[PDB]
Amino acid sequence: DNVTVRQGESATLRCTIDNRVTRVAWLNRSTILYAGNDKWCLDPRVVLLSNTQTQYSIEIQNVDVYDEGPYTCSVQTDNHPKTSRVHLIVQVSPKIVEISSDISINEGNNISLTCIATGRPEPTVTWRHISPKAVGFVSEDEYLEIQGITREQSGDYECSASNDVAAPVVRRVKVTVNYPPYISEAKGTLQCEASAVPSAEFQWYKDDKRLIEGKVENRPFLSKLIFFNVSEHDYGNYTCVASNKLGHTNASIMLF
Amino acid sequence: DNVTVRQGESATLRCTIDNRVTRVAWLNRSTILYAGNDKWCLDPRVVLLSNTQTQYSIEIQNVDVYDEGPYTCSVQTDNHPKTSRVHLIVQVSPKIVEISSDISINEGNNISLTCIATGRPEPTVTWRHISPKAVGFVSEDEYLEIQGITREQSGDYECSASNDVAAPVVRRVKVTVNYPPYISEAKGTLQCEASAVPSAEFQWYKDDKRLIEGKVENRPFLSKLIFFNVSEHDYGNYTCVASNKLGHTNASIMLF
Ligand SMILES: *[C@@H]1O[C@H](CO)[C@@H](O[C@@H]2O[C@H](CO)[C@@H](O[C@@H]3O[C@H](CO)[C@@H](O)[C@H](O)[C@@H]3O)[C@H](O)[C@H]2NC(C)=O)[C@H](O)[C@H]1NC(C)=O
Ligand SMILES: *[C@@H]1O[C@H](CO)[C@@H](O[C@@H]2O[C@H](CO)[C@@H](O[C@@H]3O[C@H](CO)[C@@H](O)[C@H](O)[C@@H]3O)[C@H](O)[C@H]2NC(C)=O)[C@H](O)[C@H]1NC(C)=O
Ligand SMILES: [Cl-]
Ligand SMILES: [Cl-]
Ligand SMILES: [Cl-]
Ligand SMILES: [Cl-]
Ligand SMILES: [Cl-]
Ligand SMILES: [Cl-]
Ligand SMILES: [Cl-]
Ligand SMILES: [Cl-]
Ligand SMILES: [Cl-]
Ligand SMILES: [Cl-]
Ligand SMILES: [Cl-]
Ligand SMILES: [Cl-]
Ligand SMILES: [Cl-]
Ligand SMILES: [Cl-]
Ligand SMILES: [Cl-]
Ligand SMILES: [Cl-]
Repeated sequence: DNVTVRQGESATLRCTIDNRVTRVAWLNRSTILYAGNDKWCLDPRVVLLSNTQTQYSIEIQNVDVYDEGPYTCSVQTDNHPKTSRVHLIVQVSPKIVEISSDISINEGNNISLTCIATGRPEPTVTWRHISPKAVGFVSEDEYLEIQGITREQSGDYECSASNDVAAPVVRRVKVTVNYPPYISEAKGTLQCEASAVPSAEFQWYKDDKRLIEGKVENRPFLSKLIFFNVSEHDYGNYTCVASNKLGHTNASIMLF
Repeated sequence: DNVTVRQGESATLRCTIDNRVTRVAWLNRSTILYAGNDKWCLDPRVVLLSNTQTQYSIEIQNVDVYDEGPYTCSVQTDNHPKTSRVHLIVQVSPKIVEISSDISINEGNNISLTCIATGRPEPTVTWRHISPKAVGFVSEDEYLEIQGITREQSGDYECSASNDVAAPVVRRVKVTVNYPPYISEAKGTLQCEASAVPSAEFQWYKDDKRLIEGKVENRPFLSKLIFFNVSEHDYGNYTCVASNKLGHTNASIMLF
């Protein structure tokens, strides 16, 4: 009375008959598939497997989703019309179709992500935070909304669509939270270290001079000011400056 | 005067001579490699490439690290002994040999991880936290030590050894920070949700009954108590209990 296949597989529909039966046919909601051994429908996927005195069965190959529905087996038995039906159920692997693109905001702003997934049954969609601190799910919905976002809430967020039709599927969104720089380290060959998003752009100063080379070894988070010791103007109070889209800060360093 | 090869490659040592030269030889710190065309050493890796009036060169195949050192070319020129030397330098890809195994402590305890890496030059070793909040490195040393560890400090820590000899190499340690459960959600079919490390073990109660089935749908972080509505003893004050190695907590839930 129920038969379930996955999209693309073949569905075999069976009907039990006996020696009281004089006519038999399969129908797809008034579209004749088979009347006896005669194929009425033009659907090339539909074939006949058996027509004995006990069983009358067909097969729908390469099953689609439109095929889902009731299929009717009509007979003429003892001059009594009789009807037996089967319900073809079609399943589809879950898939994420449209998911919010990568996003970059400033600390304190809001976000709203959407993960649109399809499948049969309609899939369960959940969001998860890719972070060591995370436990369970951030959202058990097709939506994820965060207000007053903080640096610790940045990182990847993973959508996951599931309906037990074979594998569950995922697809990630990267959330970047921007914030002005702050100094991580500063001491005196001579280096300072700053953390920022976007990455810090470093610039050194001495008595407000920019100190152009020939008259620095930089990283996205670290800047070294290197020079030979015990030399001309070997004075302290160098100022490390970390610049960024959202602001700037600094710290002064001595030598001896 | 200097020649550098990677371990396993071949090192070609050259010497420039002229028509004043009457003798010539290559030596490995008093071990004769070649005297003219005569191979004295038994090392099968050492071959002769040229012996013209202008150049005298050999080749050390499948170079090892013990081979590193000075190699001497002796000659007899104008009856004057002359000596020219070359320094073979051997490089080795960086490798992490021993790294602290995975570790699991309680929130507030200490850890100390060590990453022992080898290579030529002796590699630069750094630690990095695999977390969205991380910027730069946790430690620029072969050691990483954390006291009063917190949940947000858990997760993977990556060692990275580098010396620019081809690829840098990494190898991770997983730090798990245990903490007693706390309730994330509780409301009323009827479910509660708790976060813990190790994962929470759930148990429901009603007027101190344990409510054995036949007389619950559980997850490592979530527990559902399911039953038909509008029925016998359809009362509230169900108590969700989250148990763990390190403690336990609970919360009560109503129905209507
Ligand atoms: C059982 O009967 C139903 C209805 O009598 C059959 O359904 C029809 O199947 C076709 C193809 O499988 C569907 O067609 C297409 O239309 C869409 C636009 O809607 C178009 O984008 C496609 O390219 C294609 O042309 C049609 O919509 C669908 N109709 C209904 C009402 O579901 C079904 O195929 C029959 N089963 C078997 C096994 O023959
Ligand atoms: C240039 O001369 C030096 C020294 O005269 C040669 O060094 C020696 O090389 C051998 C093999 O390359 C080394 O041997 C081994 O000993 C270790 C234990 O230390 C053992 O575990 C190994 O299985 C192997 O038996 C030896 O230690 C090393 N000696 C020194 C002082 O470095 C070098 O090979 C010469 N170069 C060429 C190209 O012939
Ligand atoms: Cl997908
Ligand atoms: Cl922005
Ligand atoms: Cl993960
Ligand atoms: Cl992805
Ligand atoms: Cl960030
Ligand atoms: Cl910091
Ligand atoms: Cl950065
Ligand atoms: Cl910037
Ligand atoms: Cl390695
Ligand atoms: Cl423990
Ligand atoms: Cl990473
Ligand atoms: Cl690893
Ligand atoms: Cl943890
Ligand atoms: Cl929480
Ligand atoms: Cl858990
Ligand atoms: Cl436990």
